[PDB]
Amino acid sequence: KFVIFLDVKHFSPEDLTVK
Repeated sequence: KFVIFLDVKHFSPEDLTVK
């Protein structure tokens, strides 16, 4: 939630970020 657009790197298995 809150924010999930600001991402880095070109390879991150994480996508279910919600905290």
